[PDB]
Amino acid sequence: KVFGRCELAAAMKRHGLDNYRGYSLGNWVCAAKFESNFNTQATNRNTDGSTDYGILQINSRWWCNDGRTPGSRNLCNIPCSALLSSDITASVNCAKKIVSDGNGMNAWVAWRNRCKGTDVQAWIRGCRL
Amino acid sequence: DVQLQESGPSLVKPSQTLSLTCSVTGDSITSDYWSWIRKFPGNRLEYMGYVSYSGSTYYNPSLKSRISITRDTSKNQYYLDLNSVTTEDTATYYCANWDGDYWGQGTLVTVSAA
Amino acid sequence: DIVLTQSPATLSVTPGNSVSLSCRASQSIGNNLHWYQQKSHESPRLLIKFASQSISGIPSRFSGSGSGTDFTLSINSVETEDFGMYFCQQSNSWPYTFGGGTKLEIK
Repeated sequence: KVFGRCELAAAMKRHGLDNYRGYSLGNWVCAAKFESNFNTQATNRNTDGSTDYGILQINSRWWCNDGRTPGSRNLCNIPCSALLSSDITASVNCAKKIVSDGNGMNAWVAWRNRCKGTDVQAWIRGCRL
Repeated sequence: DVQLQESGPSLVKPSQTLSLTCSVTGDSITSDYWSWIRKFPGNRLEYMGYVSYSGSTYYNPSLKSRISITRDTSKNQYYLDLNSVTTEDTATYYCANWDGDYWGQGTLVTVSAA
Repeated sequence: DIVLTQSPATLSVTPGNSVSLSCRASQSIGNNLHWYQQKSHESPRLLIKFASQSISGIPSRFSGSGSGTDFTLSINSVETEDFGMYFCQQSNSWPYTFGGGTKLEIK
């Protein structure tokens, strides 16, 4: 599924990301835009054999188990396939654990490169929430 | 599967450092976030803090920075240190993973001059 | 800190009857509220995560609902094994905080 910008903003707000651990909603919408372009089925095989899955490109080396990555740790205690659903429940649950580490949203390279330091609020502006 | 278990002294003196250990069995401590929670008399629960995969820690300001949570991969366990304890620190201490799915059995620690 | 208030403090019910437990937050916490059950001489047990998400291994009679500042834990047809303490805990902001608990007893 490819979410519309406002559609994802409303969904993420419903999934409790409006002000989760100090991060405003715009951060999450912006992150999704640059990590997967709002596509829940997005996948990106990495060099180390790991793969980034879903709308928030969660990595198989540290967060989910896809059964094909070397030093997998499965910090989110969940199969990567669950992060490829049109239902963002699992991706949000795992993203919350990720951001709960001291590194916060810096875990998302695209967010760091294209969102951090920008007017992220713009990503939820002009939306019925 | 995973098992957690607290261990350490059940009786400590005021002003000393209270230390507890949580031994994890079934998987590596490097594969989750680890927490400490305590229950005071009167069913009052307080989240003490947790240490995440990167080593970063989050401590409840209520502890006024008297707390330290560390890990030891080789022994697959993590610890809780609480400095300058007072009778207000008497409680049942529990270790549990960040998700809340796995808990130790809990251990009562009483702070008394005797 | 985010303050969680639970009510009623105590609730007596006859097995077979249903009940609802309330947990209200001093400020919005989205869906970041987990429910725990705790029996004497025992550690807490997670019943519901993120306001309404089910937990594998928990009886289906337990359900959660709510968002923002108002949440409830419902038990459809209470059983004797359900008597004990119930606590809500928010994870929206650090420090995580717990409600004062609701005691469920046999009437």
